[PDB]
Amino acid sequence: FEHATTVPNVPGIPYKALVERAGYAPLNLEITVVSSELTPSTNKEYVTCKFHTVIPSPQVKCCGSLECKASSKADYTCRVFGGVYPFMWGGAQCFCDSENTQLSEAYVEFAPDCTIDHAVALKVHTAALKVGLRIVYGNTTAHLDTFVNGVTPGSSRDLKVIAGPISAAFSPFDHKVVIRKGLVYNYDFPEYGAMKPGAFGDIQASSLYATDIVARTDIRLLKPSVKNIHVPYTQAVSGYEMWKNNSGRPLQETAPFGCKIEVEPLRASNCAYGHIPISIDIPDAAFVRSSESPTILEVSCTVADCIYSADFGGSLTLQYKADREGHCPVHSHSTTAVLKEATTHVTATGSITLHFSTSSPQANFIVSLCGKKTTCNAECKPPADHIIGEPHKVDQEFQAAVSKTSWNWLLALFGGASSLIVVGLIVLVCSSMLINTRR
Amino acid sequence: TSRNFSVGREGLEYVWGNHEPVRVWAQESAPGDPHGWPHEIIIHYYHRHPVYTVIVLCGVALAILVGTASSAACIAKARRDCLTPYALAPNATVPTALAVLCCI
Repeated sequence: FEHATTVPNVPGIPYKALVERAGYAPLNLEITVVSSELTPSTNKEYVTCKFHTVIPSPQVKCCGSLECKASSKADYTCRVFGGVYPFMWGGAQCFCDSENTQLSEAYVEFAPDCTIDHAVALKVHTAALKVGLRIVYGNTTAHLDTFVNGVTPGSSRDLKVIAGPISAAFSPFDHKVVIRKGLVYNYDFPEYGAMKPGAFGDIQASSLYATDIVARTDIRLLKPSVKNIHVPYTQAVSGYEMWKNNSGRPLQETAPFGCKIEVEPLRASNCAYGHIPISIDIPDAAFVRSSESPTILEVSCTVADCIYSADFGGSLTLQYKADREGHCPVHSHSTTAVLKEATTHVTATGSITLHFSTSSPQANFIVSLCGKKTTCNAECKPPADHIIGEPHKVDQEFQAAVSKTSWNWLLALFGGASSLIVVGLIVLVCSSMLINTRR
Repeated sequence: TSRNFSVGREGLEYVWGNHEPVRVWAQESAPGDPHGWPHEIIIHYYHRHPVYTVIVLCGVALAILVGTASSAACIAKARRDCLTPYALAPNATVPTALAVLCCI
């Protein structure tokens, strides 16, 4: 019916479990994390890029004065100068010798090539986890996606899978993130409406085509000096360019746990951390009555050789006897040894070779062939290959991580160190009562 | 040139040029036999978990020493308080059976 399990969150390594009911033949269970996604809820703050200053044509009045006006353009700046007497190709352009007033303006706008080279500032909330499993039971295979929250019944057809809450909540993104051309950076951008010149976000707008651009780039207008018409000015360096030069390295290369950052929507894929408490409701159709399944009269296991390598660096064989033929499941009732095969044909008497893997220097686990638990023991040597290109299939234990001989040595030493004290104690007490009874 | 990277049991991934990333996990191929004589045992488990091996070895050494000392003190105390009460008392003779059973 219902089975509770705890599959490690590693994308690709299978997990084998054995579920059974009284009067029903045991059924193999296979759980795999095919792919995982970590999609956090995002809110767009503004859009920034490299500004392009616009200097409109100057306005001058021959004999008069001009008053600076107020405009809604970003970083608008206006100045008025008292005596200019400007020149162009053709000579002087006004008759007053010193009553010439010139008006200068300068605002900023989005560069024409900002539709491709532009960054987006985002704020990210709590991250949610969604995975796609490949549950296998009996002779059937199922694929499904579910949300790891503990309440969502993500089920393909009738699997009724309920993935419990993740053991540890982890999120590679800090509160504020910046996206640019598919590269995700962890940056602390200034909040909307508070722009510091010469830094990131010196110009911002709700959208690239928004008409309410706001910016603060520290535009300064200067007094003209040359005779011909001019609008001298000086400005801070483009903060977007500065940030691009000092970007650092992206989350695609900084994020931990082997996460693969990808965008549209922003998410982290195939992260490896923690455990998932799944719960499966297997339909009764898959289960088969124990009477129909063949029974094993006896079974003895012998193991050829073993190395506790990450891959399936182990071998095993067993003799068996049965009164029928069919398919039986094989399972290893240990947390430090995983078989490769789930089921295997059986024909009366014979022998089957099964490959396994372990991370302990002892193949001292229990193997069952549709029941009939059997004990194996071997002499597991360390592996030769220093480096392999495949993740470890079993988490390293401790109680099993120590060799039998070392366990024996430590046990004998501690036993002697605990026995001599007690024997001294008892002889002391017997002599003490002897002395008390002396008089 | 050449570069040295330390890869643990969790894994290491490196990207070189415009190549696809590749991943490598470290195995526990420490030198020496984790199954033979005690010195080989020690060197193997040291190369695997150095701090843990040092801790457990200090623990076992302290355990044997403090406790051999305890047994020695206990037997010495028993010896003295057993020969004092009347055997040390003069003008008396102590039988061989009740003397040499713990004497010397």
